[PDB]
Amino acid sequence: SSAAAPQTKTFGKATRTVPHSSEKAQKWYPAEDEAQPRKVRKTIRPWSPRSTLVPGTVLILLAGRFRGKRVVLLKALDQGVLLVTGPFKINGVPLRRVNARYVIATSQKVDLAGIDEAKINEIAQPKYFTAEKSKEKAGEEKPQKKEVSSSRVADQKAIDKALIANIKKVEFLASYLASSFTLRKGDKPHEMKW
Amino acid sequence: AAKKHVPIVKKRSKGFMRHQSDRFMRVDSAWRKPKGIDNRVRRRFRGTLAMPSIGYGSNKKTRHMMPSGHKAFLVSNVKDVELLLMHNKTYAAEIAHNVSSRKRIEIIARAKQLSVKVTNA
Amino acid sequence: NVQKKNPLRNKQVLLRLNPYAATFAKEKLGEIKEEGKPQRVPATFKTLLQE
Amino acid sequence: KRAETYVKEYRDVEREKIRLQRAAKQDGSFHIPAEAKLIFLIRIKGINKI
Amino acid sequence: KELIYKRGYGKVNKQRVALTDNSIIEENLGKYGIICMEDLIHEIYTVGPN
Amino acid sequence: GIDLRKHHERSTHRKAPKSDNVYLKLLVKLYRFLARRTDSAFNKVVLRRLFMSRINRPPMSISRIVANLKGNEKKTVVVVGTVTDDNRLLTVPKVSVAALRFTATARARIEAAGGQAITLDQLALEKPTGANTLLLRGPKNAREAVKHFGFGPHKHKKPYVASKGRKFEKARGRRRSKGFKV
Amino acid sequence: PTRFSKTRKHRGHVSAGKGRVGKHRKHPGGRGMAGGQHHHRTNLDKYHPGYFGKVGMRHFHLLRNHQWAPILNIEKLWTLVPAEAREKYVSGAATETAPVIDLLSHGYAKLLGKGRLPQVPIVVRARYVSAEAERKIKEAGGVIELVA
Amino acid sequence: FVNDKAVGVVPGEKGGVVVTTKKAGSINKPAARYTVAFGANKTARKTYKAIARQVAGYRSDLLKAAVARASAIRRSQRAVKPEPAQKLRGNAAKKAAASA
RNA sequence: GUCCCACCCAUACCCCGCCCUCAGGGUAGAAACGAUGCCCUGAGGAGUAGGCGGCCGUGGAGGUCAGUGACGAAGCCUAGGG
RNA sequence: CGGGACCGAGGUUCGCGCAUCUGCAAGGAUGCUGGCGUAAUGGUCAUCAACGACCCGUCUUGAAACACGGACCAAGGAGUCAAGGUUUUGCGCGAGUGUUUGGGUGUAAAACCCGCACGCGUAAUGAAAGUGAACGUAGGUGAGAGCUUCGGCGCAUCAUCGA
RNA sequence: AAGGGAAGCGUUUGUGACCAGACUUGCGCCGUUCCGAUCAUCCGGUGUUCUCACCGGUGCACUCGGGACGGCUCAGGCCAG
Ligand SMILES: [Mg+2]
Ligand SMILES: [Mg+2]
Ligand SMILES: [Mg+2]
Ligand SMILES: [Mg+2]
Ligand SMILES: [Mg+2]
Ligand SMILES: [Mg+2]
Ligand SMILES: [Mg+2]
Ligand SMILES: [Mg+2]
Ligand SMILES: [Mg+2]
Ligand SMILES: [Mg+2]
Ligand SMILES: [Mg+2]
Ligand SMILES: [Mg+2]
Ligand SMILES: [Mg+2]
Ligand SMILES: [Mg+2]
Ligand SMILES: [Mg+2]
Ligand SMILES: [Mg+2]
Ligand SMILES: [Mg+2]
Ligand SMILES: [Mg+2]
Ligand SMILES: [Mg+2]
Ligand SMILES: [Mg+2]
Ligand SMILES: [Mg+2]
Ligand SMILES: [Mg+2]
Ligand SMILES: [Mg+2]
Repeated sequence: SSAAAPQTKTFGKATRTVPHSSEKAQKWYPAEDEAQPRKVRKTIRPWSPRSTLVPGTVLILLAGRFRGKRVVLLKALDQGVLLVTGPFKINGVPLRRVNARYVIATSQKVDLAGIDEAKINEIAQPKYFTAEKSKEKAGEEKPQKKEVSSSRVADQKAIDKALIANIKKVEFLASYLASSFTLRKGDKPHEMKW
Repeated sequence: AAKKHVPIVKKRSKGFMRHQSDRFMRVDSAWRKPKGIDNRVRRRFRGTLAMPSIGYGSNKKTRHMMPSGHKAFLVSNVKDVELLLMHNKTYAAEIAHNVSSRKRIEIIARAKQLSVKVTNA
Repeated sequence: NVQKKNPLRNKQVLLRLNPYAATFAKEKLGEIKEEGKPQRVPATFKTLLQE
Repeated sequence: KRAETYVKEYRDVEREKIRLQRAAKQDGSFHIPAEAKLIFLIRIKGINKI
Repeated sequence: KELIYKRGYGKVNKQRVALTDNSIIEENLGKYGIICMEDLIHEIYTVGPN
Repeated sequence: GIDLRKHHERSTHRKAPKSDNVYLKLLVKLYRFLARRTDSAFNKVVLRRLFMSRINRPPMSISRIVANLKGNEKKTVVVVGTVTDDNRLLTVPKVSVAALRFTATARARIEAAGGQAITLDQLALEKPTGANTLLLRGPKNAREAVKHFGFGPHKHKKPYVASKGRKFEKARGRRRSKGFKV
Repeated sequence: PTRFSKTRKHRGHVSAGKGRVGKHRKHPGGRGMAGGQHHHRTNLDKYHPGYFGKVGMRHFHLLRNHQWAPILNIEKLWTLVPAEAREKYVSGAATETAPVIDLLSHGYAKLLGKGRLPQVPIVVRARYVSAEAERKIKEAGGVIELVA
Repeated sequence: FVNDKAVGVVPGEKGGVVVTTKKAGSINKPAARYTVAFGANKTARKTYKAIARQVAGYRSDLLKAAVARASAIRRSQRAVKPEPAQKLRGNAAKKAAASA
């Protein structure tokens, strides 16, 4: 192929070329050629979630900071990443990403009638969570809580309005979500139904 | 440095010691093949020492590579270290002993200009 | 061939070796039904099978 | 095309054996199913003491 | 069929060569009309002249 | 384990000359390329004979060259060996001989007759495939040592005796008057 | 050179190439040609027939100068002629000359008729001559001179 | 010394690059060398072009090596950053802290 | 005593990686190579007595590295490293 | 069509194929993400623990042996040389080959040069007196690498009938 | 450091002491401050068309080169999902 762009700057009298950037000598030449790998026949395909990961179901977090808690599934994003929120006013689990392999998908479904899918987007879009992580990593020292971005506080508040109202219509669902999951004596997970 | 290579897998990282070199002080630790007619090591009894053989050989791509990825070259002059001017990605200078303190400084000074690794700087 | 691939498990490798594999599946040649009333043995075949 | 013929050839050979056997039952005679012509050998007893 | 597809290797110049495409069978057994795996399998299952 | 009767059996024929002759190394390189890149079975044989030792390349005389060169004239005689001179041949015809070596007497007489005394690298130039060539071998079993090989009763071979005379091996086992005959 | 030896190759192995059983002793079998008729008979009868016994009569003061008579086969007669002279005779330049060899000057006594001769006449002075050597010389037109 | 068409690149005395090539018939005469000394102030890109012109005529199988060697010689001649500070681990860190 | 399922593991069998040996191919109007090299393919690997090949080490001799060294050679010690 | 495990060798395109105007799961792993960037991974040594492990050399059918030598350490310690053979390898010359008993010369026990005789070979066979190797393209037949003007010629070597 | 009628040794971890590496950045493209590049002449060499000698190159968002500070891409160590 060819990609030369031989421009012509002035320099007083209209001469000189200054060839394209990827056309000039390297100014440094290695003594040995690079490995130059072969071509790989591995094309990315979309992740296929499990049949039980219907949005609006209640999941049990098996690890992370919020292990044992019960949250509501909002949307499956990609590569096993789920977007969940156990309503912050119920069990204090903010909007958070969780890998689908570290959850248990129960048989309890919460109707999402009232939650706008428009706001589900623009937060499922990546870089939303780690936008200012590098900017805010001060650890030089009376410790204080890292104040949450007011944009995300408003975003969680908007989603919770519809979600909590639907949840409260079930007799024990509000208290069930507020509690945490633990294994007692005689509970065999291979035998326990979910 | 150390351009690129397959991982350096060593089939056996211990080494082979001579049979009964630990019990007797006259018997050195360097390997010697047991040639006795009743020797248990030579007969490969279960629970005894292993004998060196091909099969323990290192991969040809990584046979004489130090863990960084270079091969050691013994250097005793500023003129000797300049031989690796074109091989600084695969060979590393190793100033031999007997080189005085002054000549060691010059070799370090020159090998720094060539961007040649020195294993005993 | 640096890595032998099993045609019994790799569909692409099966097709280079047997182009009729695709036609076999669609035409359902392995599931051909036989129809019509079967013709059973007479009463003489039995009572001879048992002494 | 050769694969077409072979698949049809395998299909027809098996039915003829079945048809011959069934027709023998109707007639009352016996049909010998013919001796096998191909066998597969597997060695399963080592290389020692033979 | 399953023996030849999976564990079937050819004998080419006193070498054990995997049968991964029909070229090996064509260039070795071509003189006898066997040019593909199906031809090779058919000659084995049905005891042919070759 | 597998039931085999031999393992790692090597080829019995030589694959490279044991000579340290630098010029012979160049000659083998030329005929390695020629034998690989041509369909000439002549090149393969010449390459193989260049590997052979000195007892497998016996000398040939001009007389034996002349004896075989009829009516094969107009062909180039190729000898992977040494061509020696024969006193018993009073006249030498015009011949084309390509050989590894020529004795000074043999080279002078062949050239004086008006023929060609060329080397094997010269031969590969005008005849890269042995187009019109006569490949000739000297007498292999004419060596003195071969007269001793296989010695035994009723074999008619040459014994290892340090002298010739009525003594040293003539009495018992050599005539029926003293015991028996062989 | 000692570095090319089995001795440098046997360093470390007990028996040094001579065996554990039936080891390398001093003289197991005799010293020299011992037992040529008793236990080395199978070697002598096989590889040295005619070793034992006595054949022929004696010669008490054999002087080998009496038996001096080097031979020359007529297929090499013309090799005694110098190169420049041998050319004109062999090539076919018929002329009035004929060479005289006088074999004894070259260290030969008898002449034997093995090979063949060109039809050029030639004169030879020899101490001894065989029946066929004379016959083949006469046919070529040559002359035999018997000298002492 | 072996080949009849040889190329040689060596560092210059005053910081330049010197290119030496063999003339015809050098097997009989040692001094039949064609040497050219590029200056230290010459552009790096131009020096590669000048060497590429010469090596291409003779061999063209040493195009990489001749150009790369000029790049390697040029690289060594530039200024050198001294070193990064070496961290200490375990006992060396404990010994240094206790000593200081 | 007999019959039936399931399961455990040998340096054996199957697949894969790596070493070596043997065998079979390719490589020059050389842009070309410790060609005694490199690249590709396949099979094999126990061993006393014994045979052969290649490599490691010691005391000396010739050549060479414009080789190391009182700013420290040789030697010796070193559950420090490659 | 599921659940799990181990493995990712190779390193520009080329090939066998499938789909269709995109490409692909088709001549060997890529993409995304996270923590740490140091003794954290790793290595050596010591120690405990699980499983296993008889004392070497030697003679012997058979040794851990109730068979012999061995308390320990350092240094020394055993297939060498000459003459004469033979087979094989490398080399020079080649019907010849070998200077070096000796002579000349010399930078002086070296190197260089020289030649007569002589040794081996070129002819054998008889106890010896002695005799002493072509009917012939140095023969015919069969096989035979290679060459071929495609009809044949046919090295070496083997078998056979001859001279 | 260890020690209930030996010890030594092999495979494999754990624990403790000690320690070698690797890593610290590099190459590219665009933004500031100082030097000589395209091209031509004149000797001299050469693979006969390339180049070295002096000399017109005249140069702040224009060429070439180099350092100063910023942005972006790529690559980069150990353990993992
Ligand atoms: Mg493979
Ligand atoms: Mg095996
Ligand atoms: Mg042995
Ligand atoms: Mg002994
Ligand atoms: Mg014996
Ligand atoms: Mg005995
Ligand atoms: Mg090979
Ligand atoms: Mg010292
Ligand atoms: Mg499965
Ligand atoms: Mg550690
Ligand atoms: Mg550790
Ligand atoms: Mg223990
Ligand atoms: Mg035990
Ligand atoms: Mg011993
Ligand atoms: Mg006994
Ligand atoms: Mg006992
Ligand atoms: Mg005893
Ligand atoms: Mg004792
Ligand atoms: Mg003499
Ligand atoms: Mg003589
Ligand atoms: Mg004959
Ligand atoms: Mg006690
Ligand atoms: Mg540890």
